[PDB]
Amino acid sequence: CPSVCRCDRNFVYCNERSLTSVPLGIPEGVTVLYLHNNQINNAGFPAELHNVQSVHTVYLYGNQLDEFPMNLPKNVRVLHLQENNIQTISRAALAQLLKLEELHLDDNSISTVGVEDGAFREAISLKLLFLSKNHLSSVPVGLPVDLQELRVDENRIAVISDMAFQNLTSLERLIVDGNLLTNKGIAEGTFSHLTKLKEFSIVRNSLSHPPPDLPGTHLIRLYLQDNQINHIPLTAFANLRKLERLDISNNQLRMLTQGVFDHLSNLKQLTARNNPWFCDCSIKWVTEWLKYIPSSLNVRGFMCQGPEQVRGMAVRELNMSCP
Amino acid sequence: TLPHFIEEPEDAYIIKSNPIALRCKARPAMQIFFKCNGEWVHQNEHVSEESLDESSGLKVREVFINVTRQQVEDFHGPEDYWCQCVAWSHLGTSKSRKASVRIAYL
Repeated sequence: CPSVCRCDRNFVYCNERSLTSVPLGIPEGVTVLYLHNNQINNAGFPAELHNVQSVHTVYLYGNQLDEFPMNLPKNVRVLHLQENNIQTISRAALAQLLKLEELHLDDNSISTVGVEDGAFREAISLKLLFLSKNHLSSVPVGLPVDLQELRVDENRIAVISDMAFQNLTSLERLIVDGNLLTNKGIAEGTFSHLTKLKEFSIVRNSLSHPPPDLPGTHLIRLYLQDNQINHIPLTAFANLRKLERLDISNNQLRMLTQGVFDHLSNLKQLTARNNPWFCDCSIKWVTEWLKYIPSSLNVRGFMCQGPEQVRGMAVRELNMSCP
Repeated sequence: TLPHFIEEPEDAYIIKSNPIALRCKARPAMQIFFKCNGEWVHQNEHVSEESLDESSGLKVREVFINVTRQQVEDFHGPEDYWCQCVAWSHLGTSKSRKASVRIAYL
């Protein structure tokens, strides 16, 4: 055990000690390693730290790191690297942590150029990757096959390549919300091969319509909130039969095309709040759909914003003005 | 090379409700975005200026964002309302200082 750093019940507590580098005196049989809330630099990692095989959980949040740390313990499953100033992600550093299952790179200055081509792909055991609040311009191409959750929210992402989600059949959750993403930015059939995907979130983005060619093999939740969606195509919600929760709130939708929720048989909840719904003969089907829909479906937000004669009233409570 | 800031956002005070503006200028820069309270500001809220430097063939980018009295009083965080400017170059990124925005009564 180190001189300044304390250890209790096979847990190393180096946290809140203002350490410039990771200490040398790390015992052979330690469970969890705490090195958070310090001033540890990128060149403060000894080669002997990688030799320790007993450690599976390492905390390194709120440090002075600039790159992804090297010589980290070989058999680490969960790794926390949030609240620091990481900019560069190296292919060699992630090749060391072969048993890495969970990774947190939140609140950092990570960019597309900083991430080396196929750096994350090296981490073969990677199931959970949290790239929240970074300066990333696009989704990296070299991603792990065994990935189950990709949270790349609150970034500067505008484009998504067709090769970015290559071989990722095991991915269940994809959170790409709070980005500069557009429908032209996303490649044709980029999400199509995500068979095991259960949840999809793209809130606070600039999409003119929902992403085309989405798989409904295991998709349950679809979030299209706070977007610039003006229209929804007839084939968009089609082939998504297993969907339960849907959200189209806070968009620029004027009306909905007849037979859009026709294929959604397992639907349970729908939200369309804060949308400029123009109540005319275009929403006649919406009124009839809401009248015959079972109580199992929770539909909210269908209110008239125009014209003034219909304004304020709910679409479900309407009667028509036209044939 | 990485972007260097010519102008970093300054600490601003909202007096008599007039909405303040935060200024940011970096060279070389292809893209500049503001991040307020750990969240990226929408592109529509940014007023950008792209000019070719009279000195070198490098592109200079200047961006402004408006912060209202309502945005500050609606934000309920442990620390004061802050905005950071992030610049993008052909090879990397650079983050400016965190500029604080507080309401002040006369």
